Amino acid sequence: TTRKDLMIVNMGPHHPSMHGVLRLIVTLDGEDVIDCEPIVGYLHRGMEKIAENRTIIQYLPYVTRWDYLATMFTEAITVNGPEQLGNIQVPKRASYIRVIMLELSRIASHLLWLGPFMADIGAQTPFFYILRERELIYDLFEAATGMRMMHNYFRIGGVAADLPYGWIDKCLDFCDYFLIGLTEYQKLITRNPIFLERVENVGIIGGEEAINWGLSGPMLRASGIQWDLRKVDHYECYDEFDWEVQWQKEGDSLARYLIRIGEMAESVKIIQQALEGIPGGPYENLEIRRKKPSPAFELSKQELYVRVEAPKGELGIFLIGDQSVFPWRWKIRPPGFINLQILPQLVKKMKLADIMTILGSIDIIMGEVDR
Amino acid sequence: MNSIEFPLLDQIAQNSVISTTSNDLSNWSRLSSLWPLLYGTSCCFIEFASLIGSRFDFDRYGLVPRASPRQADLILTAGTVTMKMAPSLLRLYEQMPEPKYVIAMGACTITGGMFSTDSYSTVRGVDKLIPVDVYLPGCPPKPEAVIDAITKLRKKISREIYEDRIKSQPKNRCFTINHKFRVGRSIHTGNYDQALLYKYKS
Amino acid sequence: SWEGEGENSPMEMPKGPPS
Amino acid sequence: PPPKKPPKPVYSMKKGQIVRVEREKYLDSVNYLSVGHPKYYKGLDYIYEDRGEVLDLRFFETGEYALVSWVGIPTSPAWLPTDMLIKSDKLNYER
Amino acid sequence: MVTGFINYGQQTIRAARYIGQSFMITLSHANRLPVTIQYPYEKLITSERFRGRIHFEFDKCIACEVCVRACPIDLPVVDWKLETDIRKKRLLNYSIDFGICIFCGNCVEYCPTNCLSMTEEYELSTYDRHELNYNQIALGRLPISITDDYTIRTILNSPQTKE
Amino acid sequence: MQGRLSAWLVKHGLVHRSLGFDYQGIETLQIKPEDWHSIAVILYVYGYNYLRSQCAYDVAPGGLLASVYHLTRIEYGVDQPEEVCIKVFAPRRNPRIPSVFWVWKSADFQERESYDMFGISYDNHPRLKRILMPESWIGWPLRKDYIVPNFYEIQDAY
Amino acid sequence: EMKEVLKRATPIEAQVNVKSRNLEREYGGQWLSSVTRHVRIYAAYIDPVTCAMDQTQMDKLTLMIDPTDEFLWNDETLNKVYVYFEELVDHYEGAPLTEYTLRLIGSDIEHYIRKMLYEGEIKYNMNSRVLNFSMGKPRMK
Amino acid sequence: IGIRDFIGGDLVKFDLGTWLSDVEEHKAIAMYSPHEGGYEGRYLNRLRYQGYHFLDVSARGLGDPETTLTKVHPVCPPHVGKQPIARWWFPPEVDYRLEALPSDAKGLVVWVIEAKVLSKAELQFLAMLPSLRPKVRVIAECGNWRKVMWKPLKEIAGLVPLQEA
Ligand code: SF4
Ligand code: SF4
Ligand code: SF4
Repeated sequence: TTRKDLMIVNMGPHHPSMHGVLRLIVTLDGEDVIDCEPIVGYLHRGMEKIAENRTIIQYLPYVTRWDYLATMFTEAITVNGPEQLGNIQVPKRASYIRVIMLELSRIASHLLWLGPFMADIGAQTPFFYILRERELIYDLFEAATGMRMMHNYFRIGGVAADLPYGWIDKCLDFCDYFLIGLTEYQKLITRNPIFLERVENVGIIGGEEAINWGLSGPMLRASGIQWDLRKVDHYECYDEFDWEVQWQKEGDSLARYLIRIGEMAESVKIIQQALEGIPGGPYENLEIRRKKPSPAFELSKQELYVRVEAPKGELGIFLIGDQSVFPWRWKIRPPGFINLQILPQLVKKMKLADIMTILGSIDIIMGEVDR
Repeated sequence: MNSIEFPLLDQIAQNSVISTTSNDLSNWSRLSSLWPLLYGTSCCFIEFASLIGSRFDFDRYGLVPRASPRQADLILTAGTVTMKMAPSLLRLYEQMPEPKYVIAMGACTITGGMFSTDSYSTVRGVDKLIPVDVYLPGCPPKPEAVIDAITKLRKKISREIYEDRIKSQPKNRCFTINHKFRVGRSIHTGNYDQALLYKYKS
Repeated sequence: SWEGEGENSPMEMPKGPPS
Repeated sequence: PPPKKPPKPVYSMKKGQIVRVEREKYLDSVNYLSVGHPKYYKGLDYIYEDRGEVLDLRFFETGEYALVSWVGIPTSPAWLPTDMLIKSDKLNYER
Repeated sequence: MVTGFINYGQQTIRAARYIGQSFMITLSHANRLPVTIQYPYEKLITSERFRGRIHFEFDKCIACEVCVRACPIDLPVVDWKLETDIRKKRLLNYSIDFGICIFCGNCVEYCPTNCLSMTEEYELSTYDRHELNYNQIALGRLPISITDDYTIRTILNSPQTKE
Repeated sequence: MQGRLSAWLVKHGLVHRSLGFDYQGIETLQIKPEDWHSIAVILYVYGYNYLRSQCAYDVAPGGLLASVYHLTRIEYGVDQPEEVCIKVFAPRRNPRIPSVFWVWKSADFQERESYDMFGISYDNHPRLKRILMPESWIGWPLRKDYIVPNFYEIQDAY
Repeated sequence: EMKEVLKRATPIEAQVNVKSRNLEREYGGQWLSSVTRHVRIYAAYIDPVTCAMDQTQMDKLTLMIDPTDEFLWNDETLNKVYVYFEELVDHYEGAPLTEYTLRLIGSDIEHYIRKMLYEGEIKYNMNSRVLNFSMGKPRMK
Repeated sequence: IGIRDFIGGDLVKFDLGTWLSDVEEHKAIAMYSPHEGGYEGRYLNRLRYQGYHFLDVSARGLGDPETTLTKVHPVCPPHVGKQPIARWWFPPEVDYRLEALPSDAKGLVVWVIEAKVLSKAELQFLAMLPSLRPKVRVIAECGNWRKVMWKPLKEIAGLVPLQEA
């Protein structure tokens, strides 16, 4: 049964369930997964090398190409690395706008996780159902930033521009409509017998294993661990708003689904609280804002590590400056790249049709796994 | 001078009713059912997903996404093609049955885009790999622009004649020699996390 | 340059139950 | 304070100088271990084709280094030692 | 033993109820109007800051080449020569290739003379790649607004909220 | 100033070297490669539950290769967790650093990345192979003196 | 004057009744090939008459230039590309059969093809399925 | 309006003889087609059946069509900062294709897609192009319509008064 009985199938870059170009070399013993080997790097564009030999104002368009669903989180980490290195303060209005945009991107990322997840389970209608409201999120972003995705809105020491006239009421109406949409999603999906029986007892992860494997976000929080980097690191203005860290005790994929739904609801609450108490004053820092040759931000000569709570987990930047415009070292800590390495342990001794459910439980997009 | 040259060919055919209307109806049928490959690689595929969704509908043009290459007419290349992925992309294109059409969507598929300058693994355009009919500029092109590119592809498809069929079959020239290289087995054998606890080796 | 610090510290577990 | 006494520790070449790399010195250098090719591989011929251009110069703890990028090659520049480079006369490249 | 059959009964009716609930939730969308924008017979009006095809003013360009340096890929090509009579930079050619352009907005933001602007002109698809190398004449063409095309229904995303 | 972890190590007689702090004040320690496999277990024993990130970088072209580990604690009821940066330096000619996969499993992919980009070989890693680059590639791309060998599909789209 | 290009690349003796075979379990999962729009180098025996590819014959390198015709090829130009391919294969003696070596060989072969196109040896194939000029538009000198 | 509007816009109509007669009489023709496209190939197909060879020209990146089409024109290939600025010279497109056509070809047809973006004078030149080059026919999509209708391009460009159809 060691060989000539074990079928090695390359469920590779071109597969509907493979989010992007992830490859799995799966060894099956009659629809039973003996093991699987993940092959990644089919989207490796060498972005860490392009991070050098590029100024920050030049590298900012490159930033949104990892985690292209939650682009504002990558933009936030890229603009808050060097602004922490240079001790640049952020005005309160810019911080509130950043919090609102980050929570909207978290909502959109959780939506476009729920879509492919239920598609891999077998339901195709929820994909269109999430897209009906992700188009509204795109409309808000295009009204504010100027584009649906790849916004190029976050800037060092502030944002690109202030919110346009008539944006607060539009976002509030979106929140009011999206709460109803989320209730419809939970009515359609959450108790469905086929969905439960496909999801209820797959991918049980212990809390100790989740800590040791380096998991973060909804993966780590779905093992009995209340670990959110928004409340641990006191990021931006998250200490001023009333919100709860969504965590569940059981380790299965249903806990992850419930966590992401609750995170969407808590995010909506955060947008509502932030828009209710928006401050005034400037948004761009007037100190840094100053035909003549224009230099870029010269990074100081010290190392730095900055973290953010991306919807997929913890997104980090390890930055080493060289007293020049180009950073000496720019290492990206991707949440999906570290959450993916637990997949062979989970899918071992499981079944072939369960691989789709396990991989949809993990928020993996291949543009962020490799760089 | 990189000049161009027309080869020697014969007269076409000329027909009154049967062949001409049959060709026109075949062209019209291949217009309205350009089934995409569901080939997604990178961020542009998200906008491709936005063209499967409700706000902009794939179904109005037909254009139902089919996973298998054998059931796909159009490959809509969305995403950067790395060195690790380009042979897979060319296989997928080759495995698609004739007639087949390619749309290069995104700046990374036309010329490499942002990665045209410093990326050490990004293929600068799939025109180096597959023959592209319609080029679609833009980083995440708007879904309406994708529909416009598909409309232009339809404009070119409806212009086809029977002669274009013999423009599509490969010439298939080959040349075989011995290489005296070193033959080695595959590094990725599929063995992963099996008997891992016995692999410590202090 | 410098030197590798804590080269057994020359006391370490000075009296008491050793770690 | 300055690093030594001038603002820069003075370098062998100027920025924008067109340089050409030694074959033998590069091959026995430590930096060639980054590529790891055998001696008969033909991927690095354009290195010796007098196409390189110096963008920056820096005195690392391992010596003087120049960040050279070759004209017509859309790849990342490389830090190479100044001893293995020659300052040349003309660009010697046409697209 | 009977309690097992009773529990099987109550855990079967629940599944039927939730299947019917999914059916009802999905079929309640048949009474709702479609959200589909029927392109190309209907076009969505772009935002006031949508980043599309570049518009270039030849008279206002000074060939300062800061738009090249602000570009992530140094894409714009500014061929210029010095007019020795006045010692000012005379522009000869300006070209942006839209096959490599990502429409980031750095050129239109860091241009000191503000001669570079973003239009609403998307849908720049061409059959040939090298036809995307727009020179200073193609860039200078005024964009075609969808509000001026009266064969389509221009769709507004949200109420104007200008009251 | 001596950090908490450095004071604990000098109390327990473990050799190391303190390189200072980052901009946030997190301690940075240098561990010799020969002692790193023994010191990682002691680091977990201290209470560092979470291997936040494993990274490698070039100190200087033609110079040392440094491997970086970020560690913190995940525990109930701790307000400010303790985070430490630790760097292990290996020569360029033959870089060899022991793997911490048998202490923290999170290094499993990450060290492979450090092998794929910089060529730092990890000893006790059971599946050390290229992860991002093609598996038949020759060369380490992220080293500062790497040169791309003129592939046709990388050149300009003519 | 004279004959010129007198090397006259000699292919291996043609086999008969060759049937298509997949790669074995141990050797499968890898590309052992370099494919690109103008060049396909396969560690296999491919015959053109019946379109059969035997991938178990790893001791043979089959070169297919221009499958989707973008250039007009004469027999002399084919012989030039084939003698260059033979010289490149003999130059890389001792290298592994990995994808990296074959991709390098294809890269030099395509650089040779572009040099031939720009020198006037070959011209772009009109009456092709597409007209995109992947090696550059017609330009004057 | 209805009745005739809602009645068959089928593609079996006998307008093709009139279409060929118009494209032979009026050398430059403006064409209007369905928005979703694909109903133009029925009319271009018969032109290609007569031996005409098509040159597809996009009017968005045309760039002053006089020197782009009828003259040798300078174009700068896009450097990405790795190369110095190079000035290439390209042959006149329509004349290069004309002199390179086989002797049995009836001629060249210039298919100008998206010609609405051109100005008035560019359309004037595109209409007057067949006068300078005898064996060139000009087809330019100047818009979209529910049904395929064509007009002389000189009438649209303003050389001839726009007679009511
Ligand atoms: S245009 Fe290129 S870089 Fe931008 S999202 Fe698409 S594939 Fe990625
Ligand atoms: S920044 Fe503006 S003015 Fe300066 S060269 Fe560019 S386009 Fe011309
Ligand atoms: S829009 Fe951005 S990518 Fe395009 S030319 Fe301007 S700066 Fe360059």
